[PDB]
Amino acid sequence: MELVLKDAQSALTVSETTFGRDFNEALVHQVVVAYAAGARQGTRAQKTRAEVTGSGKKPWRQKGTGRARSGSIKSPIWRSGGVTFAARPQDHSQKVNKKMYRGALKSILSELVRQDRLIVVEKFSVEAPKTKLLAQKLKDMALEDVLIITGELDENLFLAARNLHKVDVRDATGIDPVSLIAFDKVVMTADAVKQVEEMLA
Amino acid sequence: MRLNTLSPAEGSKKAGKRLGRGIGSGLGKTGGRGHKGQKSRSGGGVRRGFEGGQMPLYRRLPKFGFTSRKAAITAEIRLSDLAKVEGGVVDLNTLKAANIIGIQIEFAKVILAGEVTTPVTVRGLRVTKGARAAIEAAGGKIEE
Amino acid sequence: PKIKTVRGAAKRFKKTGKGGFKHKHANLRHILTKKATKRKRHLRPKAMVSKGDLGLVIACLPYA
Amino acid sequence: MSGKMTGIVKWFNADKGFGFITPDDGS
Amino acid sequence: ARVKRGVIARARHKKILKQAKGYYGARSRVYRVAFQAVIKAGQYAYRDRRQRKRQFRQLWIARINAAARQNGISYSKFINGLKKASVEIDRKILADIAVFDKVAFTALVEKAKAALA
RNA sequence: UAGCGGCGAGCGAACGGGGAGCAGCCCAGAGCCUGAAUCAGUGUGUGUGUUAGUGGAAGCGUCUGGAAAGGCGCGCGAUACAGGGUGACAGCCCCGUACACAAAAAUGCACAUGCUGUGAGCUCGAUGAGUAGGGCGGGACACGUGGUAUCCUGUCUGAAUAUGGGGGGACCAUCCUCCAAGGCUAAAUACUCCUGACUGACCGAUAGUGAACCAGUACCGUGAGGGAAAGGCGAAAAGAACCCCGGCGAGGGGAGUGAAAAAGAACCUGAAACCGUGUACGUACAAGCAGUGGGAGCACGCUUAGGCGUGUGACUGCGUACCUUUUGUAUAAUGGGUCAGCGACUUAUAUUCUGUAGCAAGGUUAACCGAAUAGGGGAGCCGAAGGGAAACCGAGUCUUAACU
Ligand SMILES: [Mg+2]
Ligand SMILES: [Mg+2]
Ligand SMILES: [Mg+2]
Ligand SMILES: [Mg+2]
Ligand SMILES: [Mg+2]
Ligand SMILES: [Mg+2]
Ligand SMILES: [Mg+2]
Ligand SMILES: [Mg+2]
Ligand SMILES: [Mg+2]
Ligand SMILES: [Mg+2]
Ligand SMILES: [Mg+2]
Ligand SMILES: [Mg+2]
Ligand SMILES: [Mg+2]
Ligand SMILES: [Mg+2]
Ligand SMILES: [Mg+2]
Ligand SMILES: [Mg+2]
Ligand SMILES: [Mg+2]
Ligand SMILES: [Mg+2]
Ligand SMILES: [Mg+2]
Ligand SMILES: [Mg+2]
Ligand SMILES: [Mg+2]
Ligand SMILES: [Mg+2]
Ligand SMILES: [Mg+2]
Ligand SMILES: [Mg+2]
Ligand SMILES: [Mg+2]
Ligand SMILES: [Mg+2]
Ligand SMILES: [Mg+2]
Ligand SMILES: [Mg+2]
Ligand SMILES: [Mg+2]
Ligand SMILES: [Mg+2]
Ligand SMILES: [Mg+2]
Ligand SMILES: [Mg+2]
Ligand SMILES: [Mg+2]
Ligand SMILES: [Mg+2]
Ligand SMILES: [Mg+2]
Ligand SMILES: [Mg+2]
Ligand SMILES: [Mg+2]
Ligand SMILES: [Mg+2]
Ligand SMILES: [Mg+2]
Ligand SMILES: [Mg+2]
Ligand SMILES: [Mg+2]
Ligand SMILES: [Mg+2]
Ligand SMILES: [Mg+2]
Ligand SMILES: [Mg+2]
Ligand SMILES: [Mg+2]
Ligand SMILES: [Mg+2]
Ligand SMILES: [Mg+2]
Ligand SMILES: [Mg+2]
Ligand SMILES: [Mg+2]
Repeated sequence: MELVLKDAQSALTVSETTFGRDFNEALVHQVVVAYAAGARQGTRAQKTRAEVTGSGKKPWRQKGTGRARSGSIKSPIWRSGGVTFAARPQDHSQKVNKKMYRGALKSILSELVRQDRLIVVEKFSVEAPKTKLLAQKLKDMALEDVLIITGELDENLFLAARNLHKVDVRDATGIDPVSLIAFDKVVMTADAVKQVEEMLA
Repeated sequence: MRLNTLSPAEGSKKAGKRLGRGIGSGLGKTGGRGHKGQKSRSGGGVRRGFEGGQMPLYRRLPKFGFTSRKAAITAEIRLSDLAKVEGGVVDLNTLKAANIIGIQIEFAKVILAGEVTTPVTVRGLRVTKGARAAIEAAGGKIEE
Repeated sequence: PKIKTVRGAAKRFKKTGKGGFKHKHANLRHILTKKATKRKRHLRPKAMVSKGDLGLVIACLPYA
Repeated sequence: MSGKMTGIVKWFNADKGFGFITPDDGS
Repeated sequence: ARVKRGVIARARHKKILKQAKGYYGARSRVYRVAFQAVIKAGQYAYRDRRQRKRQFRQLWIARINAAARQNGISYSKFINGLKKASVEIDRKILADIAVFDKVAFTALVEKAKAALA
């Protein structure tokens, strides 16, 4: 599988089972859903009738009066009563198998290739940590909404990309499927390709 | 391929019942529960094996047997598992290193199941007749 | 939490190869001099649990 | 006043009612 | 999440309360009575789509029987005449002719009598 | 799971394995060398926090509009496009933010060191008696006295003591292992009255704390105690000078402010029930779930008059509400005065089945590490072999002396 490069107009040999796999939408949808469920914090609670501040006394007697039977003022049918099925803090994280996660990444990286949403360059550096320099470089590349994966830790690039919301900069380890989809273009360093292909076999 | 183009597979997501939301849903006022039983009650239902007051089957019937502690420390081995060890020799410590039988195991038999295609020295283990023939045919050497 | 096994049924039944349960026959614990030997001889061997009352056993023995 | 209503409910039922007013055991 | 259901329940009640216009009293004002009255009106409408076809046929027949006895023959002789004369005119049209064109109804009567004689 | 168990309902380990974290010491005693390790206290010094704070980038024109932060143009900042406010939605208006710094004084935590106290190490010893154990009665151990080990002890007793003793689940023998009847000891662990920062597929005033508001108040109760309701003018009060009716009233009409007063303080939006005024039609010889089907007339709009709509509805055919519960209800069986708001099959973990997806005779990790939804981790679990009570045998096995 060969990936032509943008700047030097060379090639780069990759695994076809990685970058030419057919797009398995149901797998990718499962993984993207589980990622967005993993982001989910799940911090809420309501009060039951057990937890409502009150007293456990019958507001009136059982019979004799003309009113309906009642046992508790904390009743979930009363105003300022309990919630019937009051919630607890719960964990919404799903399990994704490892081979399913890699199948999804190999699917959407193959799809970004088929959609020409993947750009491969040898190097992507900014000299000084300036967002003005980064916006100039991306304008020269004709890029606005982009993910930038670099096989190294470039701090000037992180700082120059921190203020731009259209732009995100990742390590090759810190890539995610939802960000590979949510961004319009993806720029990979060829070293970052070598690391991604090695991780993903 | 965007986040607004994904759709799951057919038959993957099924809706799920929502009892007590109208006539048209089917699951109307009672919600699949019928009328005026114990089963229709909240928390209602009888425990396992309850046949009314009739003597349940697990008490009509007698207990039998006992439990062998030695059976917990015995194991059976396929012939296909013999290749997963290294060195071509088969012990208990070799099989435990190959994660086949487990640590607490003290006894093991080799059983005619699967097939082996390599000479393997078997040492200190019981062997069935068909496994003895298959090992000796593939070049093995059963010893103690 | 885990389901708890009904331990009497675990002492009374054993799962076979195809998923059925074997069990001992009744009526072979006492009062044995008036029973014919044919009857006892047909009561010593273990029998399979019938299809009707196999559901209550599976409900009691979730862990085989 | 629903607090003077508290009185109303709290004790126009705690008045307790006197009782049935026909000496009849339908016995 | 706490779905608050005031908008939906209001529009759901107003769909019924619009259908209940013209009704007396609380049947046009009160959802509990109106909904109970709208359903009965749909029941009656389903029923009376069937009864319309009965009642007009009954009206047509009574008008034919009158105009035929004006020409001196009953209905049951007149339909039998037109069957034996093979005339397949339905009795809507026969009642219309019996009102607006009595000459053609007379001609139909004489055709039926000639079919009987 | 093994077991315990009216062997019922139910209770429920351990060995062993993977991890987090890891730390060892002293007295039952004399000497010898003497201050030697360590700890504690108290000073000082250094560093790092905390308790006030400082600086902190870059925008104009035009259009609409009451008002520009909006639209259309043209620029600039960014290690700062977190957030909030500003007359409508502001990277460049303000407060901040990123980043860079800052403490007279007090204090925390580290080190370092001074002083005070503390003893270090070597040799030879000694090695926790009304105790262990036992009898009786109870309790705890998963173990309900059972064949019940082990631990505790209310009561009665009662050893040996290093050549000795305890345990290894009745018990004996052998073997292994350990040394009770004296103590100390960090970490990993548990929690949040409280403080600070941040976050939310949490609520948005019948919700959320009982309490968004002078709420544990008002109020109730002898008392313990119970325990509410109640948010929003407008950008800005500019909160209506003055005039008039009226009781030197209430309330209202003007005028005026304002973008707006059908935003006027009983103040955003202002639904429904409920109550009215006005117009059209119908209605005072007519009997009943009040409608429906037909249908005259009247009024009103459109229109090529074509006739359609709309409202009413004389007369007429049919027609005894809904729910629930029931063999069965117009039922004179239940329930509901009406409106509006709330109000009932959920959640967690196990298990099975179906569907779907991944890998496939294999599949999969948990804890945890990790800056970290990756990757590692295969401890384990399920499955590919079963039969038998079991030893055991093994594609067979059990039964039986043996199976046609
Ligand atoms: Mg009480
Ligand atoms: Mg309240
Ligand atoms: Mg509440
Ligand atoms: Mg993982
Ligand atoms: Mg049904
Ligand atoms: Mg019911
Ligand atoms: Mg019943
Ligand atoms: Mg039932
Ligand atoms: Mg209940
Ligand atoms: Mg009985
Ligand atoms: Mg293993
Ligand atoms: Mg017996
Ligand atoms: Mg909401
Ligand atoms: Mg109305
Ligand atoms: Mg400042
Ligand atoms: Mg500034
Ligand atoms: Mg506005
Ligand atoms: Mg000792
Ligand atoms: Mg003792
Ligand atoms: Mg004893
Ligand atoms: Mg005792
Ligand atoms: Mg004693
Ligand atoms: Mg002892
Ligand atoms: Mg033993
Ligand atoms: Mg000790
Ligand atoms: Mg409240
Ligand atoms: Mg409100
Ligand atoms: Mg008082
Ligand atoms: Mg006034
Ligand atoms: Mg009001
Ligand atoms: Mg407003
Ligand atoms: Mg208002
Ligand atoms: Mg109104
Ligand atoms: Mg009249
Ligand atoms: Mg009249
Ligand atoms: Mg009447
Ligand atoms: Mg009509
Ligand atoms: Mg009812
Ligand atoms: Mg009844
Ligand atoms: Mg029924
Ligand atoms: Mg009855
Ligand atoms: Mg009837
Ligand atoms: Mg009545
Ligand atoms: Mg009734
Ligand atoms: Mg009743
Ligand atoms: Mg009633
Ligand atoms: Mg399930
Ligand atoms: Mg499945
Ligand atoms: Mg056989």
